[PDB]
This record gives sequence, structure tokens and C-alpha cells, in this order.
Amino acid sequence: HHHMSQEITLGNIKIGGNNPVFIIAEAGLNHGGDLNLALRMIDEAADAKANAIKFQAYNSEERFGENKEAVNLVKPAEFGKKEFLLLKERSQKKNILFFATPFDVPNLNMLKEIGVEILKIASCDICNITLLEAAADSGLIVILSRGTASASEIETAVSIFKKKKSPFILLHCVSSYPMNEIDANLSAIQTLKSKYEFPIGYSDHSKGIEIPLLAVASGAEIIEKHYTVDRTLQGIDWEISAEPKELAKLVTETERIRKILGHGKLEPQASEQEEIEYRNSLRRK
Amino acid sequence: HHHMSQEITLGNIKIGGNNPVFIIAEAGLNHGGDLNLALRMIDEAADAKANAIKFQAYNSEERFGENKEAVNLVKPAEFGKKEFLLLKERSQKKNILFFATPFDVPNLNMLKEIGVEILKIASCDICNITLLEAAADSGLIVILSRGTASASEIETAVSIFKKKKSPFILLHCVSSYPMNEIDANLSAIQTLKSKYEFPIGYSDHSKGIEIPLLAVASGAEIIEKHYTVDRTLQGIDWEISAEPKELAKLVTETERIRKILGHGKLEPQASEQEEIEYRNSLRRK
Ligand SMILES: [Mn+2]
Ligand SMILES: [Mn+2]
Repeated sequence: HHHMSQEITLGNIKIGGNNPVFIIAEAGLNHGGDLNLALRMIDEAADAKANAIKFQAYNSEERFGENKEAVNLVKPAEFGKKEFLLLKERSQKKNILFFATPFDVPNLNMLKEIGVEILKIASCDICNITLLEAAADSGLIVILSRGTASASEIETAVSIFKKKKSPFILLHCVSSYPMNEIDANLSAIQTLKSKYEFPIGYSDHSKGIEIPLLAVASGAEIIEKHYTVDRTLQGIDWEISAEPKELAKLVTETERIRKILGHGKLEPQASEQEEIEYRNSLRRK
Repeated sequence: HHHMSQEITLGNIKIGGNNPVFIIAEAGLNHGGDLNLALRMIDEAADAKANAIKFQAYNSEERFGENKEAVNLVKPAEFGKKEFLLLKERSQKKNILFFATPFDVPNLNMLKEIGVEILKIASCDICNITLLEAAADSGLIVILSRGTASASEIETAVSIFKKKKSPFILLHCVSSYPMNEIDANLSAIQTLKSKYEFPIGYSDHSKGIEIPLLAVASGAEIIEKHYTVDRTLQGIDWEISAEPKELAKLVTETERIRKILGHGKLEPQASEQEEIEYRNSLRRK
């Protein structure tokens, strides 16, 4: 390629540059607070060969305030340090990366204390200056999604991490539920890749995997997709969540599209040598 | 978007910029020199809503030299001026644009004389300085494919058209028949869009429409696809040619993927309004 993002390398973490697309299974709140179900989600995400599985670390009242129905809905799905330690341990055993989205500073501090190496910051927090500054100060790798955000809002958020030289990844994202095809605006990925030097990816909220695969073809270097072991359980966000076989197809189809994208250099392929020989023998005149 | 190519206009059709993808059905030599078959090809390409149908204007001996097998294969498919006039008349009647690839200056002059407004130059002629200079001096829209070519060979050809200020379009292309998907190097499209200001597209030599559709997702603003009424006739290039229903699907799927790509601006979609209001009321802390 011409454009190559500055890769983020932390041990075996290798994101951007000419590395494989980093695929995140967003378990989110779909486990409903069932710890055994969350552990099962890790097992089956590792079997699907996702690179990482992501959870959410939040206080319901802090997150939703006076929306009593939202509070009651997400209250059962809260996990604390003891559960996140068990989930991190199962993830290490199954060779899949564990991390989570903190929604406040106490949860961020807890995630750093249990040894996570990556933080996700949700789209709704792209203007949460206190939380962004705490993420930048942590020194950890930060993935920020830009759903809801204008170009100026993105620049303000990006500057917070540039100022601390945080390893930083930005995901194009549309905070629409569910996200329709005509709202994907996947060419924003290239707009961001032209504007910034760090890796750009895509976080999906559609009802399938076609849009994230198209996002890979349009340049995404990271893919985040909501994830469930079984939509029939009707857990939180089930409608936009991929089941394990669909996650596995996302992984293998991403690899296939990456092969099709190729090296990006302006040079002939060896499969063209017969036409090169013909060109050189008769058409140079 | 961020970058936009400088659009090219000819009548009511505009190529590049934020115009629809321009779709070319390459009839090639697949008609085998059967004029009635070539006329049917125009009818069915227009019904499929391709923007243009393209033919090839060549002398077999000039094109293939002492390769007597190749000369005998393509000699029956030669059309002359009288045939191209009939093909152009049919295209206008059916509301599809007609043009052709000249392989020598006599055929280029003939095409301009009968009123064609676009010239295609084949990948094998990207080092054919005499032909490229005649195309650049013609004043017509020139579409060039860069199969076989290195960056420096592309730059040499581009410089010819920059000097004459020709309306110019470049197609990424891999001169392999049929082209394996792992050879497609579709990220070369973005490399070319970053290097050059004129519209960049893709000429396909694969066995399906998936690769050209991925090329749209990777930024192609023009798609050329080989075309046949019926692969079972085993005409020249049958294996890489789309049949009319498949051409029609390429057209409608290209429009769908363009809608998914969107405008490329860093501004939220209207459907994100609920999440914006949530963000502004509770998460600006
Ligand atoms: Mn999400
Ligand atoms: Mn061709």
C-alpha cells in the first residue's frame, strides 16, 4: 500500500500496519449477568478464532441516570472485579484477549489493576472528557469509537490521547440501533485513514456480517461486532449480535478479503508475466 | 469524503467525483465477429442498465505479430468501420454508450471519425507510446488500464496525458486470465487514488462479480467487466465474462454498495439522533 498505519505492537498484540485485521467479539451485556454464560461466550469466541472478547464495566445509575427503565434493564448484567478476574483467566487459558469498556473512572482503575492492556471507550463517551483523560493517562492501549461525533468532536478526543502519546486506535461507528445499510457511511474509514496516522477500524451495529466485511474491503484494520452464543435467549442486544458460527465466518471472510486487497503496491503480479512478455515483445513502440 | 477525484463530464454522464460508479460491459471479442450477436449484446447490456458497452478495434496481424495461432483466433472477430457504425447506432437507440479499444492509430482515427467520445487503451499498450500520444492528442476521454505495469511505467503513461490536459481515467487491472482472487491487489485502487487526482477504477478479469463489487467497496469509481450473452457458446474470453443477468446484478449491487459507502463526511447520521441526545444530557462530564 501507499498508506500504512503506524502499527501498535504490545507483545503478541500487533494491530495496524500490515498486520491481520484485529477482530473483537463484543459480548457487551448479552450474558445478562450470568457468569457461566459469559465464560461460555469466551470459550466459543476463542473457538471461532476471534482475536479478542470485550465486556462492559459500568454502574447502571451512573450510566443512565434518571432513565429508570434502562437502569433496571442493565442492572442484572453488572460484573465486578471478582467476575472480570475469572473472565480474564478463562480468556488467557483459551488464548483470546480479554478487555472491557469502562464507563467511569472507578471501573477504568479496576480494569488497569487487574492487568488489562487495552481499554475500549464507547461512542457515547467521545465527549466524556474526564473519562478520556483518565484513559489517556493510564498508558494503556485505547480504542475509541466515534459514533455520534462530528469532525471537531473527534479531533478534540484524539488530541487528548496525542498529548499523552497513548497507543491509540479509532473505530468508525454509527450509533443507530439497528444500523441500516444506507447509514453505514463506510467511506468515513478512508476519510479517517487519510486524516490520521494511527490504525482505523470499524464497529458494527448491523444485523449481519456483510457490512463489517465491506468495511474491511473499505480499509478497516479492526472490526468490532456484537456477539451472542444464542440469539434465541433474547439477551441484551441480541438483534445486532452474531452467533459463534457467524463470528467464525466473519473471521475467515475477513482473512479472505484481506488477501484480495493484497499488498497495495504498484507492481505487477507474477501471474501477469506472460502478458508482460507479450507487451515487451510487440507493444513497445 | 476527504479526497474526491476531479470529475469528468461528457453530456449527461459524469465520471468520478461523487457521481455513480460508471459500469462498462466489455464485449471484447466474445461475439466472434457475428454482427447480429454483437447487436444482441448491446440490447441486453442496455436492458441490464450498464452505462456503456465496449468493443475492440484492431488489426490481427499488427496486434499479435508472428504468433500465427493468436492471429487466426482473433481474425474472425475483427470488425471494421461499417460494423462499428451499426453498433454505435444500435447503442444510441438503446440508450447505452458505445466505445471501443483501438489497438493502433488507424483504428483510433476511425473511432474518432465515427464520433466516439471515449477511448479505452488496453493494459498491454501502457508502454505503447505512439498509441498513448495519439490518444492524448485526440481530445477524447481516455480510459487506460494498468495491468502489467510498475509505478514508473504508470507515471510515464500518465505524464503523456497530463501534458495534453486530456480527460483521463486510470483503471487498476491484473493481466491474468482468469485472475485468481488472491492476485486482485484491490488496495492498489486506494494507492492510485492517493497518488493521482483523476478518477480511478477497476477492470476485472475474474470469474465472477464478487471481485468487482469488492473493488467498488475499496474505492473504484469505474468498473469494467467482460460480458457475454451466453458462456456456453464458448466465445473468446467466455470464462471471465458475465451473462446478462449477472451484469444486471453487478449494476444493482454496485449501487447498493455505493449507498453503504456513503458520503464519507465526518458527521453523524440522522438516525444517531437518540444517542446524541443521550450523550449530550448525561455523558458530557
Ligand atoms: Mn456497540
Ligand atoms: Mn480485459
